[PDB]
Amino acid sequence: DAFVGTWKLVSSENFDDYMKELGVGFATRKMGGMAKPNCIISVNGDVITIKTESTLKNTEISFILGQEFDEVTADDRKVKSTITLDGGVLVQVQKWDGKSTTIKRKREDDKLVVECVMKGVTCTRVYERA
Ligand SMILES: CSc1cnc(SCc2n[nH]c3cccc(OCc4ccccc4)c23)nc1O
Repeated sequence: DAFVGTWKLVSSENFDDYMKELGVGFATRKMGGMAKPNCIISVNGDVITIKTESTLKNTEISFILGQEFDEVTADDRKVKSTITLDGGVLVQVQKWDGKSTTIKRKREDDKLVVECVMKGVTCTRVYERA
């Protein structure tokens, strides 16, 4: 849809602080901070697929809006995820151990803007079309 495409990371703010707030250890934060991922978003009927690709790590999720699914995150958390579309924004919540984090993906001008929140920490990652 508005989101379908191949997106390349072009800026990031506060991603280390966000990872730290999630309890990610140094080695994984180091590799994650240095990563320059592509994000490939596709849709087929009810099912949306989001691939995140980088030199040192690839991940993928596929989901139906509103239907909770199990996910293993890049930092190896075992979470329950739900994604919904609200006002043109894909809103993802991950829940694990009584905690939650939100990841909001929006389209703004030429950008795919991703806002990641854990407690008081807010990270913004910006992608542009490949
Ligand atoms: C949600 S938004 C988002 C998510 N992940 C990435 S790159 C992940 C990655 N690529 N290579 C990597 C190599 C090592 C570690 C990585 O991640 C760690 C991480 C990701 C997320 C939460 C906590 C820890 C990576 N870009 C984004 O924009």
